[PDB]
Order: sequence, then C-alpha cells, then structure tokens
Amino acid sequence: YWELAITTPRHGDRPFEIGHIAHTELDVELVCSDTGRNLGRPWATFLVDAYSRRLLAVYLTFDSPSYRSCLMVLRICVKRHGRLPQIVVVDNGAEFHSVYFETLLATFECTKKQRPPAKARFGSVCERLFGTSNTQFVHNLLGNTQITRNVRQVTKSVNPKNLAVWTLGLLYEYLCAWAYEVYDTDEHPALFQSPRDAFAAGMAIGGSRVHRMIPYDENFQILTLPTTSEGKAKVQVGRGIKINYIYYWSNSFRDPQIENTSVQIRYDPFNIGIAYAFVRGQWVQCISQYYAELQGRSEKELKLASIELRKHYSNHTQQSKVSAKNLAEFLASVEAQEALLEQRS
Amino acid sequence: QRFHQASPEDQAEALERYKTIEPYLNGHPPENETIPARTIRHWKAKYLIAIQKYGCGYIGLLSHRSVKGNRQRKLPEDTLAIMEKFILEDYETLKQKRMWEVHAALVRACEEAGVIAPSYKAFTKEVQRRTGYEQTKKRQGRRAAYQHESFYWELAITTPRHGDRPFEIGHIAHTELDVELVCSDTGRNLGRPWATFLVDAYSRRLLAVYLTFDSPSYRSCLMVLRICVKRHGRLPQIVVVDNGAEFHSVYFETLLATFECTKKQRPPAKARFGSVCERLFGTSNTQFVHNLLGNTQITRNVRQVTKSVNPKNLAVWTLGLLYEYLCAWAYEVYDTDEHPALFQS
Amino acid sequence: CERLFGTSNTQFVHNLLGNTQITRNVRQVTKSVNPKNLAVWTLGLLYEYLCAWAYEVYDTDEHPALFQS
Amino acid sequence: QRFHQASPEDQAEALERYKTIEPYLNGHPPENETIPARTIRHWKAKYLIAIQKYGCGYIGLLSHRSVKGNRQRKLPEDTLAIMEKFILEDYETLKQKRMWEVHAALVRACEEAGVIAPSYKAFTKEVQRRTGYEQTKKRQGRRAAYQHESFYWELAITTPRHGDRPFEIGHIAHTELDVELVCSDTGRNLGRPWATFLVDAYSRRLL
DNA sequence: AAAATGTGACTTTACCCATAACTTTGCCGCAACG
DNA sequence: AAAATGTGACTTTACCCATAACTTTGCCGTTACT
Ligand SMILES: [Mg+2]
Ligand SMILES: [Mg+2]
Ligand SMILES: [Mg+2]
Repeated sequence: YWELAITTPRHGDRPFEIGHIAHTELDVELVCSDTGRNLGRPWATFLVDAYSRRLLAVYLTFDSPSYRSCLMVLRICVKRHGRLPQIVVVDNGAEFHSVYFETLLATFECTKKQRPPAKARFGSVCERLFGTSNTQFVHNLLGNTQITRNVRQVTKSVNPKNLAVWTLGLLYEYLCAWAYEVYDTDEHPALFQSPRDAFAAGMAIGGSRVHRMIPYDENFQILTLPTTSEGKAKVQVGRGIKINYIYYWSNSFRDPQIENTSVQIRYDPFNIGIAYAFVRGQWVQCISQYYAELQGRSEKELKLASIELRKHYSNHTQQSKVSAKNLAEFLASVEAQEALLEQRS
Repeated sequence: QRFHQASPEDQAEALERYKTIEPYLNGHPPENETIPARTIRHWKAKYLIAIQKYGCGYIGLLSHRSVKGNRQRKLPEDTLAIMEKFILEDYETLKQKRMWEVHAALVRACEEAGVIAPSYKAFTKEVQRRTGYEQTKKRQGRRAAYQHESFYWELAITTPRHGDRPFEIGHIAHTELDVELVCSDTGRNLGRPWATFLVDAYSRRLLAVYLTFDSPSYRSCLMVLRICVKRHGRLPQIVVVDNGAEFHSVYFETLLATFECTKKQRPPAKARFGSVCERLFGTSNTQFVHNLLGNTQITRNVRQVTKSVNPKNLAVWTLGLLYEYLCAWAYEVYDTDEHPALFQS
Repeated sequence: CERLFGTSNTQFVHNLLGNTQITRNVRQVTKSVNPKNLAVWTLGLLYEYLCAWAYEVYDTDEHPALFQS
Repeated sequence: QRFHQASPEDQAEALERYKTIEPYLNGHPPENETIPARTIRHWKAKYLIAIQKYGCGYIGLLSHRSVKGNRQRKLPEDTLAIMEKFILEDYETLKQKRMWEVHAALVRACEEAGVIAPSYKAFTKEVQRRTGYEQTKKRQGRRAAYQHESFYWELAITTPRHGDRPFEIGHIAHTELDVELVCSDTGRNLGRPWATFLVDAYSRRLL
C-alpha cells in the first residue's frame, strides 16, 4: 500500500504509542538447572515499540503463546518503565481472549487492537525482527536446532538434544544482553538511528507524561495474573486447589461449606509458591509446597525456577508412556513365568 | 482493596461498563447504543468521580455483588439453639444415629417446648455445616477422623521432611502381601506372606525388600537391615519406624545404636509420618501384587467371596519366586521409573 | 423379608449403645470405641423392645406399598 | 412414526418454525421478520408438501437431529480386533487387573504386531461399555454380579409376588443383630444375638 | 509428658479435531400482475 | 435336574416465597448553548 496523503503514521509519532506484541519459538534446547535433562525449546514474547523499534520488554516461557504469554511481557514492561502503551496491539483467536487482560487495559485507560484473521502485515516489523533475532543470536548458539528443518539429516552425532548446554537462567541472561544492549544500541536501517537514541529523542519531544506512572506494587502484580483454562478448581480436604499439578493451600479452605466446592482461581506464572482463590467474596492468597523451599529468594530467579518446574511437570506427565511400557514388559514376564509354573503343576 | 473485593463476573460487568463509557469519553458516541441515556450518564459520572478521587476511574464501575444478598437467618433463635443442642448431644454420639430419628426427637422436644420446629432439610443442612474432626470423632472415633486431619504446611523452611540427601531419612514398614502362596513341595495353602520395606525417603527408593511368612518381629528388622547393608553398604542415618512392639524392643534399639543410627518414632495411629514407604506399598500392590493369581482383592468384602473365587483354590505362587520377582520389580522397574516429586528415576 | 432387617437396624437397633455398626470399618476401631466396652443392654430387655417396635411401632406405621398400616 | 422420531428440542424447533410461518398462512404477513425469505419459503413449501402427500402438514417441519453424526469407527480394524481380544482375555479375568496395566500390555502387543495402539481413554471408554452382569461375574464372581442381575417384569397377571391375602406367603429369615449384650447378672459381654423373623408378604406385618 | 509428614499411581472430565448428516440462506432464474 | 422376587427408609435435589443490598432504569429539574 502507498500513502498518497499524510494520514496517521503506521509506526507512530512518539515512543510507547504502538507496542507490537509478537511470539517466537527459539531454535535452541534447554536443560534443567539441577539435573541436565533436555526440557525442550522455549517461547519468547517480544514487545517492540513501533515508533523506535526498541524491544521494551521480553518474556520467556515454555508454553504455547496465549494471553498469559503477553500479560507477562506487559507486567515486565511496567516493572522496567512504569507505564503501558496507550495502544497495546495483540493477536486474534481464542488464546488471546480473556477477561483480565481487558480489565487490566481498562484500569489504566489503554486500547486494544487485535489482528485481523490470518493477516500479520500490521505486525510485519516483528517478522523482520524475528528473522534478525534468528540470524544474529539464535543460530549462533551451540546446540541450535537449525538442522531440525531437515529431519532426515538429524543424526545422533549432530542431534541438538544431546548437544545444547543452555539453561533457562543463563540463556535468559544472554537473551536480555543481546536484546537490550546489542539490539538497543545497533542502528536500524528503517529510521536511521539506534532504537535507544530514537526513544530518547521521542521522549524529549513528547515529555514524560507522569499521569501514566504506575507503582510496581503487589496490587499491580495481582492485576496482571492469568487464569487456568477452566477458571475454577475443587477444594479438597486439607490439600487445597490444584494448579499445574501443585496443590495451593489457604486456611480459608477450612470452612465446612467451601470444601469440594468450585472456587475461582488465579495463578502467578513468575512464582509457584503463591496463587489466589475466591472465598467468601474475597481474593485470598494460597501457599503451595514450593513457598518454604523458595522463601528468601529474589524475584529474578523465582520466575526461572517456576518456568523450569512447569516444564518438568509437563515432561513427567509425558513420561507415562515409557512408564507403562516398562510395566508392560515386567508384567509380561510375570505372566509368562506364571503360565509356566501353572503348567508345571 | 475495593478492586480485590470484586469477583471475576464483577470484572466482566465493570469492563462492559467501561466499553459503554469510553466512546462517550472520546467525543465519538456510537450511532446505535442499546444502553439508555440515564444509565450511561450514571456510569460516566461514577467514572469521573472515581478518576477525581482515587486516581483511577475503573474502580467506580465495580458492582461488588458479594455485598448484596440476605445473609440473615430465617429460623427463630430458640429453634437454632435447640437444634444445635440436639446435634451436639444426640447426633455426635457413639451410636451413629440416623438423621431421621434425631430429627424426630428434635421435633418432639420442640413441640413440648412450644418453639417453631425446623424441617428435615434444615437439620441436614446444619449437620453438613458442622462436618469435620468433631463430627467424625464424636461419631466414629479418632481413627476415622484421621482422614479429616489438618495437614502441616511449611511457612518457613525447616529441615526437609523427605531428606536433604540419600541415606539421610529411611523408613521401615511391614505389611502382608494380598496374595495366597502355595508350598513348593506339598502344595498346600501357606497363607499370605509378609513383606518388609526399607525405603530411602529422599528418592523414595526401595533400599531393602524382605519377604517371610512369619509375623513381623526382630527377625524381619534383622534381615531387612542386613539386606540394606549388603546391597549398598551403609544403613540410613535416621531410621523412621512405627510404634510397633517389634521396634520398641531391645534388639533393634541396640542394633541402631551400634551403627550410629538416629531412631525416630512416629506417633501412634498417625500413618502420615510414613507417607513415603506406605504409599510405595500401594504402588507395589497395583503394579505387581494385584496382577497375580490368588490376589486377595475380592476378600475385602467377604460377602462377595465364593468357593469358585476364593483365592485359596487359585493360589499358585511360592515364597521364593514371589520374593525374587518382587525384588526384580523393586530394583529395576520402580528403580528406573520416573517419579513425580523427583523428575528422574 | 430381608429389607425388614435393615429397617430394624435404622429404627431400633442402630439407635442403641454397643451397636455393631462401626465394626464394618474394622481398620478403624479403637479400644475407646469398641462396643464390647460400651454395651449395657441385656437379651430380655432388647427382645422386649424389639417386640414392642415390631408389634406396635412398625405395626401402626403406614407402608408405601399398601397405603395403610 | 416421524413424530415418534422427534425430540423435545426438535419439537420446540418445529413449534418455532410453525410460529414463524403462521402469519404467512393467513394473509397477514408481519412487517418485522428477522428470518430471511428463503427459509420461510422452504418451510412453507414443505408444509404444503406434507399436507399434500402425508395428511397433516406440521409433520413436514420435523428436524430429527438424532440421525446426524459420525458413527464410523476411526480405529483400524486390526487395532479393534486386538483390543477386543485383550479386553476379553486380560481384563475380565480372575485377577482384577487395573486398566493401566492391561492397556500397557495391549500397547506392547500392538507394537509387536505393527498396528495402531488405542489411547488409554479409548480403553476406559470401551471397558465402560461392557459393564453390567457379565463383567462383574467374570471379574468378581457370581455373588457380586447379582446386584446387576435382572428384574423379572410381569407382563400378564401371574400369581402375585406378595400374595393376595393375609397368611398366604410368609418368609422366614435369620440375621445377626448388630448389638452387643452383657450378662444380666455378672455383666460380662455375651456377643451379638441372632434375630429370627417370620413376616407375611402381603401386609408386611412382622408375624 | 508431649506439636508437627501426605502421597502418588490410576482414572476421568474437558477441550480440540475430523467427518457424517440435516437444516439455512444468499445467488440466481421463472411465472404472474401492474 | 432345573425358571421367572426387589424393597422402602432415610437422604438429596429442585423449585418456590421472602427480603436484604445494591445496579438499572424513566422522568423531571437545571443549565450551557444557540
Ligand atoms: Mg504395616
Ligand atoms: Mg492391606
Ligand atoms: Mg444385621
């Protein structure tokens, strides 16, 4: 499309005006920080300023993209800046539709513009950003899943499953260093400067706008939490509510009429020692079994541990096939021997 | 706090209010609005008041539907007191009276007292609101209320419950395998054998497995400890045993003293203190024991046992083969099987 | 006939001390709840009250299958 | 028979179609009709077709949703046959094996035979299709399967089950009363007394 | 005379995916009236 | 060598009547603007 007249800019006239949210699956393998077993490949969420091509915030998770994978990048952006873009643009579908994302946006007077069905030309800048990220950082990492594009050529000598040594924390540090220091200072060919310099100039022209300042307190943290697919849970006796195979407990569950009742839940994906439930018309904190084991730890590693444990639980749920196979082999010879011993008698 | 008092559907309704108001707060009202003028005016006025007082207008749009509702009791207070007394002194008793008879007695007492009698639904609803430790202990006893026990949830991090390292906390437990065993020479019914387990509570690993027909005594502990020393080389640092008389003896205590073994004693009728090995007994039952001829599963309800399905006439296994296959299970199948709370075998 | 046993359980027998009701769950029995230490009834009085129930309590009670006592 | 093939939801939908078409059948069509013209015309045409070649035209407005669906089995036939055989010969057996172990054995056999292995949910769902008397008798025994045995439902007037008059059919049965008794004099426990009941089947009166 | 051990293998709802099967409904022609 | 007995007492939903504690509306008074 060609812009004959001078309409509203597609990139913006000042920073933070349009924040494009996009997602990519890294061509890399990640192992546990305590065992070394290959978890898999992660998902990164990039929030890029359309005006300055600056990566304001990033989010790392092992899950497929959805509203929880962008509320996280929004809260990270608020953590590092304290303001939200007035036009936070997200994707269409059902994984990006919820009732807490839009409530968060309506709290701070923000506007949401979803993509049209199967048309990403509005966020076409994110496509080149993903290409640059893959061809500048991702493909330059040991054990990158570059040969996985040709499954027929994936030999055990060059298999990234037994090659990559990258971990969630170390690769997170490397990704942040590449995105916020190398990319943020490297000149972009679009506007002909570095993203940081363009952002500084745009903020100088547009001021600070202190009315959009948000205090990064605990209330905001609860304001930016996702919810499981069902949205409710059953209160078991003495145990609590199950979220991602973890039982979160609150003393409010001791009420006789709340037992085994369906209660609305919310889960923090940056720490798994704390969730929230709705009891007696009040949101109440629920403590898991990972709270004592992670009491006294800063928030800069709680999220790493939580994501790693989530992926570990998913892989354990996947291990049931091998468990059943071994049980079947053992039981087969039990039967064999049993039949032989009966025939002997 | 006002926000945190609301519910998810309150969030949705306040969001609907916000999307109704926002076009009016942008100078571009819609040409087709279902909401009338007065309602949108009220919502806009509340938005303005909230944005002019609390610094955030969305809080004005909250409904807080939990605050509305008739939380007042409808029965007279004398009836409530008399029904509470009857529940306390005629239903929570060591008689297990049915609800109908105690309700009838309550109604007769009410009719003598001249107070308004309640309905059977009222009695059932107030009995299901007093459920818990008190009811189960004043009805069936302490061993039945033990299922309705409050768990222990760690706020701070004491010494870990299952172990900081292997061979730190190890559990001893006996049981009788639900399988009828036959003799290897004369082929008569030898009854059900007894299996004793020594489990490393950290990795839940079966350190030692022993099987013998005799009732548990110091001989079983002797054999299990000798097996544990033979297979690995060292006894567990803290041996956790139950209050059985075979552990409160003179041989076991001096045996543990000789090898610098801290002996821990779980309180009587509190099996949760051995939640690792005891659950592993059920794992053995479902994975190896209950898949064998003569599995005394039907005998749980002896009313359904027939001479054709009595396991005694079906018994085929001997002691040696059952022990050797249970050892094969313990040291290879459960050994290599991945664990939930361990993320590896 | 057989269900008339169960009614005798609910209306007369399970509402007495020392009833053998909690022994269905043998795994949950303690010396403080054993009916052999709580029992106080005798054969004569138990028979007398069972006859009373069967002859003037259940006898005058309306039946669902007859719409009459 | 078409009416007998209808559901209450299908009946309500037919009622809605009739209420939509009724103004068009009286010369007073409404000026506010949300339903498009093509559907109204099709409903009217089928109304006339039914009133012509059936006898009543309402019966031409029946949906019969029950026929719709994909009942074709999605698993390969060899997979079926193997899983039938394993459910027959490794689950309903005098072992009371759990479903996970039998599914694992079936999966191992399928991988030996080079066929598709059904998921665990499929195994549980088909096992749930075999419930009743046969499975309970082939797993627990004839005593346990007796609950789901059968009810003999009277078609004609045979001799009544519970007699015709008092003192016609009386049942005799004994039981062990669930009550402990102490000795009258010495106070020692004596056990649980036995109760013998003779009761007529007509008036239920404990004889 | 006295505080601190639930647990994990197995099974079951729930959401998505593909296809069969009846009903909708805009896009076009065709007969009838002004 | 073989027909042809499930009950019913004691619970648990499920719907209706009453009232609290607010949202949801119309309607009229008031006021800025033309
Ligand atoms: Mg034991
Ligand atoms: Mg047992
Ligand atoms: Mg009895």
